Amino acid sequence: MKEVVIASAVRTAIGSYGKSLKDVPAVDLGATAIKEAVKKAGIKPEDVNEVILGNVLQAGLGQNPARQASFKAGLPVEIPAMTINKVCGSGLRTVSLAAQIIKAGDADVIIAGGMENMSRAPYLANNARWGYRMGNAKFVDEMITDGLWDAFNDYHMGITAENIAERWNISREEQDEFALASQKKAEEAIKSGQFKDEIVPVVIKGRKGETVVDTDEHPRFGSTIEGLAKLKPAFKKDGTVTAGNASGLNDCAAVLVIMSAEKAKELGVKPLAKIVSYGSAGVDPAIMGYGPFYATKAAIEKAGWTVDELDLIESNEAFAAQSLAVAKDLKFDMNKVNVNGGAIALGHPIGASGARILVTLVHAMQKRDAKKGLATLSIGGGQGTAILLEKCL
Amino acid sequence: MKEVVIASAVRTAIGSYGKSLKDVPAVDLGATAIKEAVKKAGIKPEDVNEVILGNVLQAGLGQNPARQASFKAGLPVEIPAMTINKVCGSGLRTVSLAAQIIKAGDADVIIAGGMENMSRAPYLANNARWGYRMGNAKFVDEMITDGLWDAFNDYHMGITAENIAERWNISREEQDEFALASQKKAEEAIKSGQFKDEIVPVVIKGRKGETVVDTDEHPRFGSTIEGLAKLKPAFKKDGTVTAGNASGLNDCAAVLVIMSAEKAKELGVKPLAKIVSYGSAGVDPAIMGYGPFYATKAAIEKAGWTVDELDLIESNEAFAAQSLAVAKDLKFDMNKVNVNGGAIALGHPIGASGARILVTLVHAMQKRDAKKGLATLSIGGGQGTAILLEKCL
Repeated sequence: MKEVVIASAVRTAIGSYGKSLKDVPAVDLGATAIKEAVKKAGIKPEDVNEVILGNVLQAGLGQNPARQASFKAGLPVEIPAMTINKVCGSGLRTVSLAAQIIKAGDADVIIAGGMENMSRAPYLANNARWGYRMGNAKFVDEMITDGLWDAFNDYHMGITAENIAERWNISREEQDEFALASQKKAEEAIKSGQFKDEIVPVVIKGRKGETVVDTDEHPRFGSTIEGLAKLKPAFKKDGTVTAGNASGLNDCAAVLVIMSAEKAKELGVKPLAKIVSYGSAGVDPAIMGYGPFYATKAAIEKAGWTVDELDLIESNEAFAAQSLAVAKDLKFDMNKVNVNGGAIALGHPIGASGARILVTLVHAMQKRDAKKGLATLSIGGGQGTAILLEKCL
Repeated sequence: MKEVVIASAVRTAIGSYGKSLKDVPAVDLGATAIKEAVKKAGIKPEDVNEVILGNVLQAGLGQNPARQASFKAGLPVEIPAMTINKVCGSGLRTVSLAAQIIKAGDADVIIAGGMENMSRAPYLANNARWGYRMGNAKFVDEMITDGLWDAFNDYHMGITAENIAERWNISREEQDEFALASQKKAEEAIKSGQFKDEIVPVVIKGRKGETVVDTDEHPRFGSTIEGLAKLKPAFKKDGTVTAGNASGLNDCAAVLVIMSAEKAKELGVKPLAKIVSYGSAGVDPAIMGYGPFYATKAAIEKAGWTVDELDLIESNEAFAAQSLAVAKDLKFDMNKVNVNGGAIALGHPIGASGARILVTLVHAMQKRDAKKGLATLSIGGGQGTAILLEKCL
């Protein structure tokens, strides 16, 4: 059926929790990204058929956050929009959903991606409507409940990472080493300009004037192995997962224009990459960090490739323990993986994260002249999503 | 392109706000409906390839509510699931998304539909995370914010209904006469058993015994025109929209098994209807209730049909004002519209509503032997979505 291409790929900088982007709602991050993605694609906003955006922490954001980003971007009100929640997978799944809708014959141009502002998540009173009646209750952190807590096992995602570390014997030192390598690669990438083509600046209009945020602030420049080794376990006693070898709580939007190859040609667009195949898979929730293994194999099976064939891989770093397990099992050449750093350094804005690694992948492919790329990531609740790209000449 | 069929269509009863389903989470409503939809389709849980469910009031429901419903229904962990938010359209749009994925070649059997428990929606504190510092603040009703408030114009959905009453010159009396006829049709339908096939019971098992809910709670039997005429306006001074000519706040889940025709044949399934075509469209948010006009026209054009060819129509009754505007402009034969009553009587459980009308439409097409059917509904934020069905021989 129809061939599907990426026309443009843009993201905001990734803000740290409570920091640079704390005053910028997710839908405004999304709007910023959508407007620049349409500009970079060289198409008219009236060319767009649908908007499909990932967002996990929807609480109190108002009706249909994807529609709000679309409106705030200046897209025509006649364009339909919907918000997707697949937890960590959400922003990458909207890209394969776009490809599906285009393959189905129903659209030619779709805005896809994700947006999250974890800094802005509310607290909840679940029984305020009809009453608590008597006794103390929980004032619930919505970011943890909706984003970070396994709904079946009643523990944090971090415990799923410990579960993998324990089953696979991925040691603290192996996790810390992996974290250090991610940090060094992010520092090198930031300072050498690797992210300039993909980052749209966010212009913040405060009281005392305008501020511009255009750089990823989560990396820890000058990280050392001894500094990593001093940290304490974050999730259990004598555990292996720490704040230094797990990603953060972060804010970002990442948006792509997805088109049929035929429409792209008709509109004079020069695509960045072809979407060759994709997949999604479920796993036991207790080992969610493993979901990429099954999503990636299904997708590769469709592509007719092998892992050795891949020139660049983005495999998300929610936790070193999970990235290492997926890497061992799929036998990745680690030199081709997260070549500009990964989420331990860069951050993990949940609803945007999978879109964010895809933006990073397609730019890196364009700059290094790589042919075959893979983007894949784990999903809270025990899933995975993967997309395979082939560069356009 | 693969043909796509509805294998089964099941819903819970529609509960009134704070009443019969107040103690049943949306995901448990969803799991009840999934389990019965799978049974009715005559398939096995392992035949399901993906779960895609609408849910609007996601706040504090935990990671990926669709995934939770799937797991609770006894579907395998390996199955991917995602939660869709298109406000009122959510539960209908997952069905057309299911069709699109099957058409794209990526699945044969998908659980679709929606779930909502408005009674259970939390209250929010938006600045509890970093602090209020000083001064009173808003304790935010999440049901209103995320479900019922226009994000662009900063007023209730009820004001958009008033806007349509004014611009289409639809009187208070016209709205009331419409409401009364819905109430009468619902009463007659309920008492003659029209919904008995489609409704799956919900068993509420507390500490001390069990209660069965299997009937729609919201209808006001013995409604009168004088009873309606006396009501106060709900949304503005001297308004035309009231509690009597607007739908309610309600709890429900509605689920369909969606399959390719070839898979249904292989598995021995006797499908209820073919999905012929579908459409989504945007409109000014200020008149969101007109959304179905454009969505319906798109879907009819794509099907190669006409409005006059339709045998049964489900056009959602979010407000009489909007239902009447849509019916006038599409020139519906009103004896074919909402023949078992509509949402003014039955309720509007936002995330499920779209799926609920489709369930009602397919059962009514079976019972009345009607060949061509339309389901369509308005969407807060200025959208509409529609699906066209053709009965299976």
